[PDB]
Amino acid sequence: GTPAPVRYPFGEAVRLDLHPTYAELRERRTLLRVRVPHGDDAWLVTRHEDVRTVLTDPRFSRAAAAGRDEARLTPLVIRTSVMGVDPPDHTRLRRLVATAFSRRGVEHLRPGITALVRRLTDDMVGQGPPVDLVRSFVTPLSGLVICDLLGVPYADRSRFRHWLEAFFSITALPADEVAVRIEAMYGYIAELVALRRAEPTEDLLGGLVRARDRDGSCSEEELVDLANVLLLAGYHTTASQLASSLFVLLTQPEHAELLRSRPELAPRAVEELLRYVPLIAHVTFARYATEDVWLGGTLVRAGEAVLPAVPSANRDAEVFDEPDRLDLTRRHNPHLAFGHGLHHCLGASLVRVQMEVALTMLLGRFPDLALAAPPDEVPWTRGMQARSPLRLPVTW
Ligand code: HEM
Ligand SMILES: CN[C@@H](Cc1ccccc1)C(=O)N[C@H](CO)Cc1c[nH]c2ccccc12
Repeated sequence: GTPAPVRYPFGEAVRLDLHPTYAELRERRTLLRVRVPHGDDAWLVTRHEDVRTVLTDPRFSRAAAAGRDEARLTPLVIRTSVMGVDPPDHTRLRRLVATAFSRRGVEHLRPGITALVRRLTDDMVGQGPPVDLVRSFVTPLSGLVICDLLGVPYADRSRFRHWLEAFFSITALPADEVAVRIEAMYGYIAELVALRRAEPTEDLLGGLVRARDRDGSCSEEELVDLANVLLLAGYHTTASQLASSLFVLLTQPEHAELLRSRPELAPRAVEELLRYVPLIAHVTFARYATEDVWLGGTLVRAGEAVLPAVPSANRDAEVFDEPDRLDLTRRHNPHLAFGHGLHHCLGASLVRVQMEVALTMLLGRFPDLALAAPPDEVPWTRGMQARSPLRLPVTW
């Protein structure tokens, strides 16, 4: 007899604020049996120590969820490519993109990103306040970076960024509208992969089709999934953390000017903005136990699902000194904004480089940068999986 399931999500995720139950649950050292919009009931994992465990312990599988009605907040189960398989499939698939995303491999992109940010703030200079930082800086920057690396025509952004938001939708779209766009995009990706047989390219997608076509290293659906997720995670998720990180600094401007006055702080400010800012609206993808695991006062049984509350982990007072204060100068930062262990975020370095350069130049070229509106009147996405302001008007 397991306890009565509580309704999760606890409520809408509002701006960057965290529901109070997360902190109560950490203090309790128990998991919470929850009942979610779709799929299985789960245990919600809130403590940094335990989200570490569920995210990478081998007794918690992420392929298991494919044989189940997966505990989730979206009406349709999303196909997560390398995010939804175990070894040996995860090792096979991740090997194909490991080096292009490495620290050394991403650093060779630093010129181009920097040239792209200069150009992006060149226009702002000429055009003058007010500016929506989202439409004029954040979306181009993460949109062009990922589209150049991956070979996806950024001229096509008018079409596919309609569909992109069907993968992120909790309550913003009906289940039939969700399924319609999801195939619209797979068709689009599947067509891109076709042209790369006709006419190979020198981008990351061009080599993935070579890898299937002459090494037989993946399935055609695994190739389309890997390609989808790499565009999903770079277009929207990168933009939302940067948008969100911009909204923080501009509402706590003594940190902006601290980072302004000390640019050598940039790698620290980037790690802290990944931790402080709750990008994940509620939880990350669920894991099913494959044998019996005891944690959070619970003997979680084989076949039962856990939901890792990454943003709660990152406020854990037993890991982070003063966890709900923004300390850009924090030196050691074992956060989980990029997950933990086996599925640790492939694009970790590309997000660091983008952020580092973007904050550094935005704050450098515009020493007067301030919001052009009351922070409470900045609008935020409603009913989506990643939290982001929809508009960031600034003046200088
Ligand atoms: C601010 C931007 C981003 C954030 C906050 C973020 C966050 C995360 C998190 C938390 C996970 C682990 C999920 C889990 O274990 O439940 C993850 C995994 C992953 N991320 Fe990201 N991500 C970002 C950008 C990107 C980009 C730009 C790419 C690639 C272009 C990317 C590709 C991936 C992939 C492929 C995985 C799965 C890795 C694996 O299964 O081995 N992400 N990310
Ligand atoms: C419970 N997934 C949520 C929360 C989340 C989890 C991880 C990162 C960001 C956000 C989500 O927004 N997932 C989004 C929308 O489904 C897509 C996504 C983000 N990172 C991915 C990595 C691989 C495949 C898909 C994604």
